[PDB]
Formats: sequence, C-alpha cells, structure tokens
Amino acid sequence: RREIKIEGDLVLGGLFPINEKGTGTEECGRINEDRGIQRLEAMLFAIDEINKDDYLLPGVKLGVHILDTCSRDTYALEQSLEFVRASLNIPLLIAGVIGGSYSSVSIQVANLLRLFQIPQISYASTSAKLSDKSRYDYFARTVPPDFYQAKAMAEILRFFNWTYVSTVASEGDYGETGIEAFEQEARLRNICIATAEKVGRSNIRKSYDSVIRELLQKPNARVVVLFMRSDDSRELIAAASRANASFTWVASDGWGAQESIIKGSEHVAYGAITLELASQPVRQFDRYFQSLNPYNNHRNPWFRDFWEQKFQCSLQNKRNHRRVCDKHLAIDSSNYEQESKIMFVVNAVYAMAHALHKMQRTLCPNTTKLCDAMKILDGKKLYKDYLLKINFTAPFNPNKDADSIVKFDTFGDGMGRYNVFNFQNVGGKYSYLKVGHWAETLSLDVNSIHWSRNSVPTSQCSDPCAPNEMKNMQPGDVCCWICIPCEPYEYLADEFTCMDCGSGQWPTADLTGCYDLPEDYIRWEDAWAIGPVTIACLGFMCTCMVVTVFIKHNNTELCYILLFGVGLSYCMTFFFIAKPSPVICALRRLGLGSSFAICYSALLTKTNCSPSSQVFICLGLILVQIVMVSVWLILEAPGTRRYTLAEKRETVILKCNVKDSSMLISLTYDVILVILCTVYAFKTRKCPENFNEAKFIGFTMYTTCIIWLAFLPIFYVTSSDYRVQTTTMCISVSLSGFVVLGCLFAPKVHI
Amino acid sequence: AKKVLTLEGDLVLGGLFPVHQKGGPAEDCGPVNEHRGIQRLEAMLFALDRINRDPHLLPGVRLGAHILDSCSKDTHALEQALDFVRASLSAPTAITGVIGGSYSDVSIQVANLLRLFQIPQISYASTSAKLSDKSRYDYFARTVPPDFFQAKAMAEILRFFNWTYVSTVASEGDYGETGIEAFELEARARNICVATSEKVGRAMSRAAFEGVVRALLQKPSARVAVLFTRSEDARELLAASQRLNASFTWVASDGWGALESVVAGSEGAAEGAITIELASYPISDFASYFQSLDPWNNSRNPWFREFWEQRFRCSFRQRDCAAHSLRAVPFEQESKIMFVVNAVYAMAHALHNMHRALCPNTTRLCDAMRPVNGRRLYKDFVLNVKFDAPFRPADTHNEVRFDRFGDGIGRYNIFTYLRAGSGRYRYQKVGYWAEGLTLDTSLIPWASPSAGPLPASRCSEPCLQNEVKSVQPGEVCCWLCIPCQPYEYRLDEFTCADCGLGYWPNASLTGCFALPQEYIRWGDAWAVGPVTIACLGALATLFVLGVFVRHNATPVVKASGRELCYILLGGVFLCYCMTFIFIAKPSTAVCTLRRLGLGTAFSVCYSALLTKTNRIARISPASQVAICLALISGQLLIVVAWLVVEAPGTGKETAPERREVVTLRCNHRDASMLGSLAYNVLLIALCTLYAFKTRKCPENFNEAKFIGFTMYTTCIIWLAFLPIFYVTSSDYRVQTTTMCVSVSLSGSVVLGCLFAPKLHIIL
Ligand SMILES: N[C@](CC1c2ccccc2Oc2ccccc21)(C(=O)O)[C@H]1C[C@@H]1C(=O)O
Ligand SMILES: N[C@](CC1c2ccccc2Oc2ccccc21)(C(=O)O)[C@H]1C[C@@H]1C(=O)O
Ligand SMILES: *[C@@H]1O[C@H](CO)[C@@H](O)[C@H](O)[C@H]1NC(C)=O
Ligand SMILES: *[C@@H]1O[C@H](CO)[C@@H](O)[C@H](O)[C@H]1NC(C)=O
Repeated sequence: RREIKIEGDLVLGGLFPINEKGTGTEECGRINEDRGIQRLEAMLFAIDEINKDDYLLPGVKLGVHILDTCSRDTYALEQSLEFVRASLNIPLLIAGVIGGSYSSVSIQVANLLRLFQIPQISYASTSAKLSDKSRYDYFARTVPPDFYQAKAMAEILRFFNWTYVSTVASEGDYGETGIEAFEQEARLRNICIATAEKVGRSNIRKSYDSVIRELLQKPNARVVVLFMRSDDSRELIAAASRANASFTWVASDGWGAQESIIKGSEHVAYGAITLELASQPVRQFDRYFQSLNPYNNHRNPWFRDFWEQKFQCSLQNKRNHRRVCDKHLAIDSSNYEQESKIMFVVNAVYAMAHALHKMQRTLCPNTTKLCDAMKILDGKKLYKDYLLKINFTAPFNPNKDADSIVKFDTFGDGMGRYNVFNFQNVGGKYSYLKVGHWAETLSLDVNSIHWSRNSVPTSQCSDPCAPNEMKNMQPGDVCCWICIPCEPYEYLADEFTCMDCGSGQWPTADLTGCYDLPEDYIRWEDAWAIGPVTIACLGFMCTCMVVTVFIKHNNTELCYILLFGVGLSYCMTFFFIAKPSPVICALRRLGLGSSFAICYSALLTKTNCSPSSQVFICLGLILVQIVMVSVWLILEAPGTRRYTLAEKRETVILKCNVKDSSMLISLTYDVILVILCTVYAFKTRKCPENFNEAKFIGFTMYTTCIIWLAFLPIFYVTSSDYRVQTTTMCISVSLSGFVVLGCLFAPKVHI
Repeated sequence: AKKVLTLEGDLVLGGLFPVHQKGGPAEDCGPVNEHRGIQRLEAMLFALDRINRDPHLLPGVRLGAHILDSCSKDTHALEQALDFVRASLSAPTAITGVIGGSYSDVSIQVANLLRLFQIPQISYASTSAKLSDKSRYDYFARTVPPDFFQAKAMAEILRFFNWTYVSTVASEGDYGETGIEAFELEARARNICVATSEKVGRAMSRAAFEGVVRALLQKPSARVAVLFTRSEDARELLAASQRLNASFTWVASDGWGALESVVAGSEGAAEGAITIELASYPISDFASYFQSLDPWNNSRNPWFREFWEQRFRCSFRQRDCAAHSLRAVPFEQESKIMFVVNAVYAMAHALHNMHRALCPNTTRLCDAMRPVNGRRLYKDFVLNVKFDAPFRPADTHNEVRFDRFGDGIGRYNIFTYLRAGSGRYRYQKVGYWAEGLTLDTSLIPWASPSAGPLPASRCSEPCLQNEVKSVQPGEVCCWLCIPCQPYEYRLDEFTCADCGLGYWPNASLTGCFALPQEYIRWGDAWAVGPVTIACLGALATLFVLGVFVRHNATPVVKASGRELCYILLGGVFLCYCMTFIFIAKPSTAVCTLRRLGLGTAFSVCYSALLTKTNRIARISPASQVAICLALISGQLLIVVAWLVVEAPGTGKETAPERREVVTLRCNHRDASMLGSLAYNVLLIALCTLYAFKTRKCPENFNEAKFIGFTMYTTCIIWLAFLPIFYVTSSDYRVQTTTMCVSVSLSGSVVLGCLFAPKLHIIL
C-alpha cells in the first residue's frame, strides 16, 4: 500500500493489479509478476520517453501517479478517491487516469470517474458492458471488446460455408455476453446454432461429460464454437478425451495459442481454430526492463516485494528459511517473457500525451514551457473532442508497417485486430501456427493449413433441393429446408408447392416449362383402324365392281340409291383424320348418320312394294335433321379432353367433344326407328317377290338389326380415344355395308 | 459561504434540501426558496425532534442531522454530497442514510454517487422514471409515486367513461416525453390508442400554439385530450384554446394539478377539465411548530437568517426583523411536506428494526453494528417498513410502504373544474386513486349522463347484431360496421358468414338450416283446371266401361276384340290415376313410383293399339296378346332395373334468387324417362306405319277408321308436345304443369275415340 508520485506540470493516473486477489484477513497477498509488475514498468517506460522526446509536449513534463488495486472491486473503488479529492501529502489535480486491467475493476472506477469529468483509458478491459456509453460516459479502451471476437468467427463460418454449428459458453459475464453477440451476427449472415448450452463453475467431470455426450446425438454439426475461459478449457478437452470422436473447435481468446490448454489430449483438439489478440513485441522495452535494480529503482516500492517473491530470497532482515539474495543478480531473457498486452499499455499512455499536446497546441497558441489556463481541465472538450478523434502511428513499431494505427471509434473502443491460430501436426510434433489476420475483413491463407484440407469439414444443414423434381416445404426452423416431392405433371415452384398447370401440359426444366403440347389424334389407325379401312376399301372395290356391272346393264334407280349409301359409308372411315378440324368432325358425323339412314330406308319401299318420290322425300328429311344440329351452336372447335386424373402426357382431340356426344345419340334413335319398321313390314308382307329375293330381303333386315343392337353397348363403353374410337366406328360401319351388299349382290350373281 | 446544519448523535441522517434557488449564471445561489427549501427543512427538523423524544421508536439510539444544500444544481449537489462519505470511506462524522435532493437531476446524481459507496437514499420529492431503474440506481427509495402511476390513473379514468379515441399533448424535456411513452404503452392493453401525438417545445410561439390548436381541431371526432405539460405551458395552451374558441374535456397530469394560476385568465375554455393531483393532508403540529419560530429563537438553522431576510424586506442590521410578529400571517403548507416526515420516520423505523435484529441484549446501541452496511439495511429493513403514517388524521388511514422498485404507494386525487351558481370558478375533489378507481359521477354536472356526455369514440357502432361487417385493419381501438349482404349471414361477428346463398338468415343470423319449398300451392290457374281434368278422365273411363258391360252380351261386341278393349280401358284409367295423384308430396317411393307407372300406362295404350290394328291388317289372337304382354313387361323391367342403378334423385337451386326445390327423388327423372319415351315413341311410330297400310277392308262396322284416327291423333299430340316437354324441363314448376296436361290430353284423345262405339252400342 504505497503510491508512486513524481511532480510535474501534468500527471496521469494509474491503476494496476499489482497484488493478486487474496482471502482471509489480508485483502491482497502475493504480488503479480506479469500482470502487475511488468505492466507497471511499461507505463513508466512510456512516460519517460514522452518527456525525453521534444516532438511531443516539449515544455510540458508528464507526472506519474499509480495506485494499487489488488484485483478487488471494493479496494480499487476506494483508491480512486485520491484522483478526485484534489478537484474540489498535498493533494494535486489529476489530468487523467490510465489504469484498470480487470473488467469488474474498471467498471467501478468508471462509474466514479464519469461523475467528476475525468477521462479514463483502460489497457486490457475487454468487457462489453463498458461499451455502453450511457452508463459509462467517460471510458475508452486500447483493446477491442468481446463483440468483435464473435464477429470475426461469424465471418469465418461464412467464408468456410459453415451453417449448422454448435455453440457452447460458460457461466459469467464473458461466456454469457459473448455467446449473445455471436447469435446477433449469425442471424444476419445466416448461420443457425445447434444444441446451444453453457457450462458452470462446479468443475465436475460428470457435467462436462454430459455436455460432450450431448454433441454425440447431433452428428450434423462437427464444428463447435467456444466462448469459455481458459480455466475450464482444459477440462473439456480432458472430458472429450474419454469416448473420443471427430470435432472441429472454433475457440476464442480464452483458448488462444497457450500450450497449457492441451496436456496429453492433443488428438481431440486437432484441427482447432483459435483467436488471439495481435500484439507485436516491443524491442525497446526489453532492454529497459532488464536494466532495473533495487539499488536505484526507489520510485517503485513494489519492486522490492517482486524481487523477493520471484527469486525466493530476502534482501533485508533475511532469516535462515530464505537465503540472502546474491550480488550481481539481474533479470535475463532465459526466464523472462513479454506480457501479451505490453503494447496496449504503452499506447494508452501515448493517447493522453497526443491528446494533451493537441489541446495544449490549440488552447495555448504559440506557447511552451507549460500552458496558459491549463490549470482546470474540461472533460467534455478534452475527451469527447480531442481524445476520440486521434490518428497517430504506434510508437516503437518494430517494422513501421503503418497497419497498426492507434485510434478510437465512436464508442471509444480501440481498433480490433485478431490472429487466427491453427493447431496442426508438423514432423510428428503438435504446434500452433498463425494462418491469417482479422483487421476489418477476414483474410485467410489456404496453403497455410497443413494436414487439415484433406477433409474440409462443412457441417451444413438442409442441402439444397432440386426444384425440378421435388419442391420445398417449411420445416420447424426457417434456416433449414426440407425436400418434398410433388407430382411430375406440374410446373416448377421456386419455394412454394408446385402449382398445377392443368390438363395436357408437360413441364420441363424451365420454371414455366409446362405448355399445351396436344397430340393430333395419335396415329394408331395404321395399327388399329387400317384393317377395317382396308376391309372397307375392299368393300368399296366390290361396290365399284357392283356399280360398274349395274351401270352397264340398262333395265335388264333403286340400286344406285343403295350403292350411293355404301360408297358414302366407305369414306366415313377415311373421314376421321389425325388433323383436328371443327368442320370435318361435324361433317363426318353427319355423313355417317345420313348414309345409314338412306340405306336402311331403301328396303322400306321393297317391303311395301310415285314410290320413288316418297323415298326421296323421306331421305331428305333425315338429311335435314342432320344439318339442323350444325345450324345451332352445338358445333364448336375441338378441345383437349380434361383428363386431369389420368397421367397422360399429351391430349388428343378428334371428335370435337360435341359431335360424338350428340351424333351418336341422334344416329341410334334414327337407326332404331327405321330398323323396327322394316322388321315388322317384312313379317307382314307375304313374300311379294321371288323366293330368293324374299329370303334375301328378310335376312338383310335381321343382319342390320343384330349389328345395330350389338354396336349399341359399344357406343356407351367406347371410351373415345386415339385408337378405340376410330376402330369401333370403322368396325361397325364395315359390318353394315357388307350385310347390305352381301344380301343384294349375291342374288344377282347367282341369277 | 457553504454551511452545514449539524447535530451530534449516534446515527446521523443526511440532507440535500434546496434552500437556495439556482438563479442566473452570475449568482450560483441567490434567492432563498422558502416553500420548497425552508419549509421542508423545518419539517425534517420537527420530525427529528419528535422521533428523538418518543420512547417507542429506537428507544435508546439518538438521531443526528447533517443537512446541506443543493442550490438546484447537479455539480454543486455532488460537491456537497462528497462530504457525506468523507468519513465512511474507511472531526468528520459517519453518515448513514440521506433524504434525497428534492429534484430529478440532483437526486439522480446523488444516487449515482452513493450507489458505489453504499449509502441509502430516500428522496421525499422526486418523480422520475429513470430513478425507478434498479440497474443504475439500486440504492434509491422514495415516498412519492413515480410519474407512471398518474398514467395508470388517467388511463383508468378514461376507461371508466368509455373514452378510447384520445389526443395526447406532450412537453419538451422530462415529464413531457417519458410520460407519453408510458401512457401509450399502458393504453395499448386497455384498447386505447393516440390520435395526434403532438409535442410542444419549451420556447414555443403563440401563433405556433394557434397552429397546434388548429391541428388538434383537424380531427372532428376527438372531444377528449390528455395533457402532459408544465404549469405555464398549460396556461398558454388554455389561452390559445380560448382565443380559437376550442373546447375539449381536458385531462391533465400533475402539472396542471389544482393550481388556480394555470386556469386564471382563461376561464370558459377549461370548463369540465379533469385533473389529478398528488394526495396530501395538512399537518397541524408542523404548522404550529413553524409559526412558533422567529429569527432570535432558532440558531441550529444557518439559512434561517437568509429566509427571514428574503421573506420580510427588513434587515438584520437594525430593522423590522425584530418587531415582525409572524403570527396570524398568511401561510400555506407545501403539498410535499408530509412526504419529508414520512421519509424520516421510514428511516427511523429501518434503523430501529436493524438495532432490534442486531442488538437484542440492551437498549443501548451495541458495538456489533459498528461496520454499518447499506446493503443489508436496504434489502431487509428499508424496503420492509409497514407502519401508519405519523400525524395522520384519525378518520383516514395512511400506511408508508415501499415496493420492490423502492417507490412509494400511489394515491392521486382527481379534480374537476366547475361553474358555481353563486360563487366563482373553482376546483373540487370528486374521487381518489389509491388502489382502485372511484368517482362520484353525479357530482360532476358537465360530465353527467343528462348534460350531453361526450363519448368521443370516433367509431360508433349502431349496427344490428346481424348487420356487422367490421373487416378493416384501421386502428385497434375501434372499427366501422357495415350491414352484411342479404345473401350472407352474420354467424361470426368479425366476418359475415355466407353459409348459403339461397336461404335468408333469421334474426339470430345463425340458423343455416336451408330454405324449403312447397309443391302444394293450389290455385285457380295451375290447380283448379289440371286437377279436375285428371279426375274427370278416370271417371270417364268408369262411364265408358259401363256401356261395354251392358253391351258385352251383343253380337257386335263379339266381333271386336274384348281383350283389346279391356286393355285400352285399363291403360286409360292407369294413366289418368297417375296424373290425378301427381299433385302430392314427393318421397322415396311416391313421386318416383307415380312417374314410373305413367310410362308403363302410356306403353300399354300403344301396345293395345298395336294389337288392335295387326288383326285388321292381316284380315293366333292369343299370340298377339302374349307378345304385347311381354313387351310391356320387358319395358317395365328395364325401367324398374334403372331405378336402383341410375335413378338418383336430388336437385336444388341455391345461388340465383332461389331456394331448395320441392323434390325428393324425382329430380333426375328426365334422363330415366328418355329410355321409356324412346320406346313409347318407337311403338307409336310403328303403330302409325302399320295403320297406314291397314284399314284396307272396312269390316267390324268400319272400326278401322277409329283405329286410324287414334294413330293420326296420338302421334300428332306426342310430336307436338315433345318440344314443349324439353323446353319446360328447365323450370320444375313448368315441367310439372306440362306433364299433367300432356298425360290428360293423351288420355282424352283415346277416350274420345272410344266414345263413338259407346254411342252406337247405346243407340
Ligand atoms: N480484459 C480481461 C478479459 C477477461 C477474459 C479474457 C479471456 C477469457 C475470459 C475472460 O473473462 C472476462 C470476463 C469479462 C470481461 C473480461 C474478461 C479481464 O479480465 O477483464 C483480461 C485483460 C484482463 C487480464 O486478466 O489480464
Ligand atoms: N419531483 C419534482 C416533480 C417535477 C415536476 C412537477 C410538476 C410539474 C412539472 C415537473 O417537472 C418535472 C420533470 C421531471 C421530473 C420531475 C418534475 C421535481 O421538481 O423534480 C417536484 C418534487 C420536486 C419539488 O417540487 O421540489
Ligand atoms: C463457399 O461457397 C461459395 C459459393 O457460394 C464458393 O464460391 C466458395 O468457393 C466456397 N468456399 C469453400 C467451399 O471453402
Ligand atoms: C361505460 O360502458 C359500460 C358498458 O359495459 C356501461 O355499463 C357504463 O354505464 C358506461 N359508462 C358511462 C356511459 O359513463
């Protein structure tokens, strides 16, 4: 409990964790060799250089005032009253405070200092709570917060195309706040978490083993995002050693590049990506620090205590338990290492020096050897104006690459530069090697990855579907999508269910590929209807021969009328053509019905035995009825059948959908009436002709009646298609023509 | 010169009473505030004197006072409050407990300073929402309600009068911005939303006020406005409203309160205004103890001299500052005086409870509590005080309690602005809001049921329960109502449910039970004649057969076919009977059976005609009868089979101006009757063709002429009626009428032809 103090025009405050936190009666016990002592001389070294150099505050001497905090909230808070007691041992005003290595310690000091308008810059505080300027108006950091660590790993997953990931955390401010930041960044970049959970401080292997087992049940995620401290980091690796599996670890600053994390379990941690803060070593500081001895370092009171603890020797009042310190003893590089945050401490000291120099230059134009009116200091002008807007190169830069520029953002947070460390096996010996950097955009070296590019783990949920054959549905989580197959005869849907085009459309690779591709009465007539047509053609040839001999004979008109009906029926089969037409279909139906009517009515005159005029008049009535349908709006253009239920690629329309429906009913009614009259008339007549003629006339009547009766069920069960519809019509008309010609030509041939 | 009011005691209590006014920039602490600084300081002094003497509250421990000033400033308040912890960080005296800064910024700064140093604070007068946040101020308590409890009171009073469409007026800075957000959020649950969330700045022009009043007037259906403004802002707003002749049922926050100066100069435009003020009562003991003080009596107060010099224009050199009575002088007690003594007594109760729970050995303050900690006191004793308020009226009951957020209980007195019959304009109390709302509705004449109350709903819904179609996003507060279409029903209040287009919904708008129809609507046109003809046809058959029976034993009848005559008579009776019974209620086996029999009956007549002309044309008789019987049986069997298979009966027109048709199973009989009609037509056509070649021999008393007449008549009637039947099939009513006429006409023609043989037999 002492205080470094050096008189000067301006003095900078100091708060360092010189003594580690203790318990019992003593508030703080052993001295901190690295966090406290090493950072103590770094600020003293930096402040000494400022005075020596004439390019920064030439006529202004910067003082020093450092107070121990012992890593305790209550003790550090009560030690900050000295910096404010003189703003109302002679008290002296404090220009600013450069201290605070623990987030809890800095929070307590920031709350007290913000009320009294005293700017403060911390050198290691990475808490996200201090980023809320509403609660802490006057606070700045030379180190990035924990927000950027989540952002850096968020871009890592996007760069490696990792979407299905598992996140873990730890109890405390670090684990809880860090894991929340990752979720916000992942939402914008489209990364979904899996089995997210947190671990406690119970330090029980049973709980840790349960966490490891909880990763086993989810094998789609082989990458684990770590937001836990170094204390329990080794425990999880040790826990993961039992029942080992394959996992990829994406850790944070807690793991870092420290080799103490892995101890005999370097197989489960293989191929792990860890983030560590970038910190170049300071060459000048090493020479300065090694030249410190208790003989001349009277300013630092804690130096004597540090020497006793580090060397386990006593300088004054040495007892027999502890040997007296040997002479000519100095610290050397054999057992000395640089603290990871030395450059941050130096930058913090330079931040006020540059800010004070700028404020001195402006508020004291053409002045030196102290200032004018720089006795009372305004926090708002110095901090919010002349401290947040700072851009100067990092002092003592080993390479002067100019990439490291000390500046403060809108919230006062320092620039965020991180290092991506990859864990790999080289020469059979595991080691850490940096494989990239993260200033503002993630940069990675693919070639720098060794023995880990063989697999390139992905851990991706919902591998994209192919909309051509299966559609997409919404699962329980929006991020993942499931493949659902839809029926093949509907067009592609981008994200929704496949909408149905209708009937007769065949979708293709295009999204709107489905279109009307109707068939034109698919040519099954060559296989099916050709036979009846060839038979009909043979009948037509026989009819032509029958006509030729009848024409040659001159009374050796009734035969011509009967022959005309047979000839008209012959072309009925050829009337049906694959080419669609709204007039040919109507004409073919009317012609077929008319031909049957005249042929059937021809035998009516023979049974009754002037008569020619009546037959012609009766024939005209049948023709008038046939053309009566075409007069109305019954006729229409052919259209594809609505066979939505049937899985037919193409639709064929040949009957116009209005002709066969109406003509078949009309033709059947007309045929039935004439057939019934002829049958009754034949029986009533007492054979008013030759014996052969009477038998032939009677036999012909039964043949047409039997054929018409047999064809009646065929019409109902035709199921009009490209083949059955044409075959049924051709077969039925062929039988009627042959029967009429068979019973007429045969009696003439015999006689 | 800074001065401190200090008293020696075992436990000392801090103080930050703003005795000195802020003043201008030149004078940091100029005028002395007597109403808010001196009066409250004397109230605390009286409370401390009373608590010291009374042997029931910390009986042994004596309480001291360390009272400072804030000068209505934040930095000065922090500088003065630094002296509180100058002894408790480890002659200066340890200070435990302070009584707040009597402001918002001052109290916030003091709480922020004392949170880290563990010193409890109980502000007697501080109403802010920031201080209610425990994350930043976890050691702050107050005996006054926060600024969001009056929002609860105003929302509740708006709900009581069924007012939901309101316009909010805000103010610049604190008390005008935070209150609006809390009021809106609380009104979201109560289905109340803003209309014009207009804000008024601190330096806001008069013509600008007129423009804002016109902006308020832009909404026609907004007769109620809630005001969150300061006193002078409200005064200017009422002045502008009076100039523009705009009247509203003003609702105001604590800023208006019951102050007469706010309404003074703007009477007439503020009638019916509703205002709420913090509940408080005068203290007789403090009033007697403040009036029992003159400058030469009290020394303990350093600022008492300045208060005396400010209040009376005399001077302490030599002047009236020694002859001034101060007795029977116009004096008024500040509203927030009881809060100071309540806070002091709460601190005393907390300290007494701590001493009892930590030093139970002797009444003397034990040494075990030497390390005083604010955390334990605040968590256990400060926040768990439940005691009757000191000096409370006997009739009323008051208890000082703190909530989980450190805020005191809320009690607001609602005020109304009246028109006295003989007196001037003045305020009154009509209710209070402690835990539940209560008002005297009949007390207010303006806001009375008879004096034209203003709902100001802006979405009045006088639509009937069956005529609501409120389908519009609009505002969640209310929506417009539209009557539903007659074709639809109001089954659901939100959306009209068009369950059926045919039936008209009933009064309840839930009976979607369809609309029937009747086929028994007898009338002079379609029932008087058609029914008589069908009945007459059956009767005519009875008369015809009577002649035949009497003429049966006659040589003439022997030549004619007896079976043919009987078959024809039976067919005529059968067809007439079906037509007569056709006017009946349809069912599964009534309408379908009747129409099926009619087809068979018609075919019987055709069969009878066929067997009556074949014999004449030929010139075994049993063969013709058997053939005709087989044809009739075959036709009936084909029809009968079709009933089970392809005779489905259903039909109703619902969409176009129609209800369910009056039919059970004879709805699709047209398709079924097509086969029967085709067979009947073919039989009729065959008979006509045979009759053409028949009648060659005029035998049987020229009976062939009668047969030929029937063929030329029945076929002509059937052919003529065929287009009518197809046309009439579109409408069920027309089809039924035509069917009965056609059946009767066919029977009449057959009956008429057979009349001639009857006449010859009779004569
Ligand atoms: N700034 C640190 C970061 C610290 C931390 C770092 C890594 C892993 C866990 C972890 O725990 C938390 C939790 C909350 C806030 C900060 C941390 C600090 O301790 O405050 C670190 C510079 C201080 C030092 O020990 O040198
Ligand atoms: N707490 C009060 C209330 C005050 C206030 C009261 C009425 C109208 C306007 C108004 O302005 C605001 C704005 C924000 C918060 C509080 C207030 C204060 O002055 O802070 C008042 C007890 C203090 C006293 O009268 O000594
Ligand atoms: C990630 O996916 C992109 C395409 O979206 C591709 O260009 C890139 O090469 C991928 N990166 C990998 C596989 O590492
Ligand atoms: C408010 O509406 C309710 C309806 O539930 C009614 O009972 C009450 O009387 C109304 N209050 C008025 C009109 O002041």
